[PDB]
Parts: sequence; structure tokens; C-alpha cells
Amino acid sequence: KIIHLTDDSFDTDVLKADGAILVDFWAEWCGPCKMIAPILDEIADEYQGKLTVAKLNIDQNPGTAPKYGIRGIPTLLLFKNGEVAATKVGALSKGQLKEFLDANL
Amino acid sequence: MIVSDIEANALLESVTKFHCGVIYDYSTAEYVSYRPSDFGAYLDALEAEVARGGLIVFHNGHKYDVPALTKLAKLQLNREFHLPRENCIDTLVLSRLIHSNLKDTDMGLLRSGKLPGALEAWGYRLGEMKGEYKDDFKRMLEEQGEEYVDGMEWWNFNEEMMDYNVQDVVVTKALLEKLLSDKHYFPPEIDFTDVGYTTFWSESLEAVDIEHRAAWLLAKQERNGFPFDTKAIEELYVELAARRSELLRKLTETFGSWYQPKGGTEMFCHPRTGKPLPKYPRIKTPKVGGIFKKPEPCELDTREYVAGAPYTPVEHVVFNPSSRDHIQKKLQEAGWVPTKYTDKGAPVVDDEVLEGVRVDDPEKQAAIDLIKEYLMIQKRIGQSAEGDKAWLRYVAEDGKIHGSVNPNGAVTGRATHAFPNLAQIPGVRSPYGEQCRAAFGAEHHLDGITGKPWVQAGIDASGLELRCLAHFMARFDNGEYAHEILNGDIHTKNQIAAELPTRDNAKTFIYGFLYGAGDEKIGQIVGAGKERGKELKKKFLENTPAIAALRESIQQTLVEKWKRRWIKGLDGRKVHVRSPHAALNTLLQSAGALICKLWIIKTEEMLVEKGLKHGWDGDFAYMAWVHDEIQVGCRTEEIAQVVIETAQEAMRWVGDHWNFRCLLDTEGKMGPNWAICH
DNA sequence: CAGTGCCTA
DNA sequence: TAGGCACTGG
Ligand SMILES: [Mg+2]
Repeated sequence: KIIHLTDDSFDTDVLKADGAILVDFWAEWCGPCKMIAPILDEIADEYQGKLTVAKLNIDQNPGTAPKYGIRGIPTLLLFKNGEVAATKVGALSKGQLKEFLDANL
Repeated sequence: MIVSDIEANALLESVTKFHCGVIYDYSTAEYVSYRPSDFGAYLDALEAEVARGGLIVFHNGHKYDVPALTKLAKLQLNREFHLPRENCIDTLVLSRLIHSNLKDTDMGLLRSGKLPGALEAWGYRLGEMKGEYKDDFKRMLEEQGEEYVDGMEWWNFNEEMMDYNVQDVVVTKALLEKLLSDKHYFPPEIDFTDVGYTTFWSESLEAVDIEHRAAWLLAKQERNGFPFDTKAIEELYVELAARRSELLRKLTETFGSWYQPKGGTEMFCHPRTGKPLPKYPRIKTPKVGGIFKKPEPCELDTREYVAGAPYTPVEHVVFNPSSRDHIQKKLQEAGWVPTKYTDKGAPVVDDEVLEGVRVDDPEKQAAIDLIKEYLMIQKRIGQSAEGDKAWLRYVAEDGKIHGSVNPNGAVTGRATHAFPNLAQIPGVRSPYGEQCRAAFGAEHHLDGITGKPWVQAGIDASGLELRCLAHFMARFDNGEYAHEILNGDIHTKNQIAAELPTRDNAKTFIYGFLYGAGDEKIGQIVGAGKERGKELKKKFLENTPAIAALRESIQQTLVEKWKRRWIKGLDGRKVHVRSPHAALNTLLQSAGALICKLWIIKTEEMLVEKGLKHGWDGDFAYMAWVHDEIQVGCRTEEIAQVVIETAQEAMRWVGDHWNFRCLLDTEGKMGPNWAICH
């Protein structure tokens, strides 16, 4: 139950949503992105009701990533009340992420 | 006969000081050095060789040493010094004639490394001398804890410079004797290092005299320069830049930016197996970083990374209309299926393909024309203002562009142009061509005395290549082809032969035939590319036996695999031939090149005979010679009319001189600039 | 250094 | 436009 964003829906689905939202900026051609993908599927299920996991493919939606810099992928941005609260870059393990979230939530 | 060379403080354009000179006299077999205070004596020695009706040998003396000495004698000694053309020999000019199949660094202006094939040893050394001297100077300073300034090695005279000067003359003497050992150009029975100037020119192959005359005249043409409308080109630049931005703004809106991998330094390996994945972009694995930085709950680590968690570093990229890679990337993502690729494996995206490209999205389909226009405009801007060789970067203080010319840069005897290449200025038929061409004109030079604009005379040899073909065919058709050109319709005649639809296609066919174009280029003239390209040529020859006869006698001369690898040019010189198939074309192109060369030489000699003075302080000035046309600046309309008729006279003289079987003509046009005179 | 355009027919 | 010169991208 992951939210698949688009440039047009980003503002509303993320910057105006209620609660915390973890956005994953990725690309089909990134090895590290493909690694964390199945990890994101699991976190979405275990944190349902406590967190919203969203993904934005930067090739299909090239207008959003630039607004946050992004020098590497996968870039995981944790949003809260329409603002970036925490950020990590790279294919973290289910454990490091679980720790990252619990710690920031 | 003496061999010489000088060292001065700069290139011709800004030279102001004679540092030293060296003379080797064949009559005494001795080298004599002249230091700064011997300038006068050096000049006296040269003039004494002239008084004896002797010869002076320089390496590139026609373009540098001779004119620099005239300039320096006036500036430093208030003396009039003018070595006559008849008394000078140039080993560079001779090398380019005898070793025309080889390239050279054009005296160090070009990086030898980029040149194809081999280079003549002595010539190579001479062209590398300056850079070599600079490296020895740079070292001696770097060894004495002393700073070096870009070109300080040429500011003052010194013994190391003197030594290089002497070395120059020893190497030039060696080159000279090597060139003179070629029996094809110099009869073995004559010691050319022991004859007067009249005998040297009269007893050597005619090509030797022609090349020295061409080089002398073209050196004068370079010094003349081509009057240039700087202000107009600057306004053209503003206009082009504005259109460039606007085209960029539109295209960047249509095609947005994206991300691309960059900076990866580690192979991506399948976490499961460990299998290397070279295809996947490179990644980076952070060594430091954690969820909660190093130490009751710890403190959260504000860092973006986490040790061991890999990621692919990327950079943001904006659409660049000049990048063929970007264009290719954006169009395929639109539904374009690449039909032709390159050898290095990559989609071919020249203007041709961009025209055939079709995509569903209407806006992206229209953007292609914007891209085409952007590339063309980029081309015009680089050439006129931003390129390293831009026109606006070359305009000298006298308001003229002094482009360089290698008189015998092609093995056929054709000349080459560079710095900048004045033979590649956009034609009036091309976008912005009219403004480009109008910027080069005699009108942009105001007479030194009256302030009145000069006028331009543009003269072109008429259908020279075809006439050369007619000439060589006469041995077989007794002048029939030549007669048809002058008194008939050679094109419809060629159309009937080879059976073509439009007579204009006959022209397309013949002009491509003369310039040995592949069968492919032939097909594209009808619309059957490389297919009927073999049929057309064949059917043409069949109905024009004189041409087939010519091709055959030509190949019998070369192929026995080879009995001889060259054809004899009109002035007797050897002209290297790459393949038997190119023989005929080489023959025709060489005939055209040599006829035009002797023509421009005779034209100028006749003008001078008529009493007209060559120079801006005179009556006329050669500004440009581009293949079969010359553009001459004239002080008055009357003079321009004289130049035009004199050029016709000179051409007929050339046709008679070489017993040409086809009458030769020229066509002249008067006007203020190159746009109007073409 | 690869891919192209600009001149000359 | 075959031969040359020269430019911009990566
Ligand atoms: Mg010299």
C-alpha cells in the first residue's frame, strides 16, 4: 500500500497531507534503488496507521527532485506538516530504516 | 647563391626588432653571423647577392623573412629594402611542391600529432625550432630560480638564439640540397647551387617558378587582408545570440532536465550472489555515518549517510540543443526509431535524419525544427564571434582580416585556407549568408588619401573543370566536347547520354562526376541512392566514348600493381594518385588548380605591366583567392573594370600558354562587397 | 577525439 | 556536397 506520486500530485499528497510521509526518490536504473524497494514495501505495511510511504520516480516526474537538491538516489525524505524533518541517502537495511523512522517519528 | 635566416622579436604583424641573421655563401662555403648591431651589414650582404644576379634562400622567407626585413630596415634604419621576387627561393615552398603528398605543421602553427601520415625530417625540425628554443629558455630560467613569462624568449637577443639561428641555416641548406637532388624538378646536369637566378628559373621544371610566384603573390594577399565590417558582424552577433536564447528557452521548456549518474567509483554487485554488474551505473558506499551518531538514548546523526548503505551519485542535467546525445535521448523517448547509426555505435543525428524524423506528439515534432535552427545559428555564432578562430577575434588594427593561405596545400596543386578559413564563409544562399558575405568587402576600406570606399571586382573562371575535361578528351574526340561547351548545350548533351529526366540533373550529375563522387551521391540526384548510381555512370560513358577512352589511357599510365603512382600536372609536376579510380578526377582537379594558379599570377603581372600599383597605397589589392575566383579591391570603378578585362586577357594567355584544346574564359562582377560580387 | 557543418561544381 | 578547416560535446 505505497503511494505512487507524480509531480502534479506531490504538493497535495505530501506537503499538505496530515502526519509523517516518507518520500523515496528513485530511478529504474539505480542498483541501490532496486535494493531498497522491497524493503519499502515491508515498512509501508508495518507502519500503516503511523506512517505513509510514498515514491517518486525522477525520470517520470523530473520537476520535484531538483527542489530538494538530491545528489544521489535513493533519497529518503521524511516530511511532517509540509516540511522536511529528516533525510537519509542510500539503500538502508530494513533495520537501519526501522531505526531511522522510530527515532524520528 | 646564399642560404639565410633571421631571428627577430615577433611575428611579421608586430615585429620591430632584428635580433640576428646568418648567411651561408656557396661561393665561400662559410657561415657568417650578424648580431643586433650588424643589421645594416646583413642587409648589405643580401643586396650584394642581388647585385650579382644571384639567389637568396630562406625557409618560409616569402611570408616572413623577406617582408619582415623590408619592415625592419625602414623602422630601425630608415632604409628602403626590397628583395626582388626573382632573387628569392623558399625551401618551404619547394617542399610543398616536391613533397605535396605529405602534410606539414605550417611552421609550428599546427600540432604535428594531429597530422596524418609522415612528415619530412628537415622541414619538421624547422617548424619546431621556435617551440624548441622556448623550451631551452624556459629551462635555463627554471634552473636559475627565475620566473618565466609567456613569450619573453623573443624580447632580447642572446647567444642561445644566435645558435638556433645558425642551426636554422644548416638545416635549411640540408633541406635545399635534398630538394635539389630531385631529378624530376631539377636536371642532374646542372648544379643549381651555382647558377644565376635567370638560369635557376629557366632550367628547372616550370612548376618551380609557378610555385614561387604564387607564394610571393599570396603572401602579398595575406598582408593586404580582406577589409572587414566589424560593427556589422557585432550587430549580427547580438541578433544571433538573442535568437539563440529564445530558442533555448522554448526547447528547455519542451524538454525538461533530468538526472544522470556521475561520480560513481565502485562496481555495483548483486547483493545476493556478489556478481559484478558493470552495466549498472557506479555507486559509492559511505564509510561513516549512522542513524544516531556515536555516544540514555544517543543523539540523532544529522548526516545524510549511513556506513555501508550504497547509493548512486547523480547530477542534474539541462537539455542542451547543441548536444547530439541529448537530442537523441529526447527524441527516442518520443517514438523515434533510429534507422542509421555510426561506426562507434551511436544514433546518427545530423540535419538529414532530423528532417525525416516523425513523432506523434505535435509539439515535439515542431521542436525538431527549432533544434535544427538552433544548431545552424550556433554554427554562425562560432564562426563569426565565439569560436577560437572567430572573425571578430581575427580583425586586425587596420580593420581587415588577414587569413592565412597555404598555396599548395592539396596534392593537386589546390590551395588551402586557415586562420580563419576564408574559403568557408557562408554563401548568400545560406541563412545569414548575405550579411556574412557583405561584411567582407572593398567598401569597408576607406582610401588612405581621399577617405572614399574602395570598390570590388569579383572574377570567376567559367566552368573550368568541365573545360579541362573537354581539353583532355580532344585527343580522342578532336575537340567535339569542347566545341559543344562553347557553342552548344553540353548539359542536355550529357542528359541524353546517361539518359536523365531533368537537364538540371545532368548538371548535378556532371559536376559530381568531375569530383569523383561515389555511386551513392549519384543515386540521390534521381532518388535511387547508391542503386542507380552504378547504372548512371555506366550509361553516360557508353554514350560518351571519348571519356571512356580518356579514363583508359589514364589508367594505362598508372596501372601495369603500379608502374607509376602519379600523373603529370600541366606544369610538369608529379601529382600523387591514391587509386586508379581517382586518376581521372585527380587529373581534372589538378588541371583546374594549376590553370587558376597561373591565371591569378599572370593577372597581377599584367596589371602591374599596365602601370597599376599593388597595395592599399596603390590602385588594387588582392583580397581573396577561393578556388576558381578571386576578389580584388580597387581604388576606383575604372580600375575595377580594368582588372576584370585584364583577368580575361590573362586567362586566354594561360589557355594559349598550355596549348589548351578548349577555350578558357572568366566572368567578372563589380560591387561593394562579396555578397554582391558572387 | 567523435560527429557534423561550410565551403567549392 | 571529395577535399580541408573548425566547432561543440563529453
Ligand atoms: Mg625563420
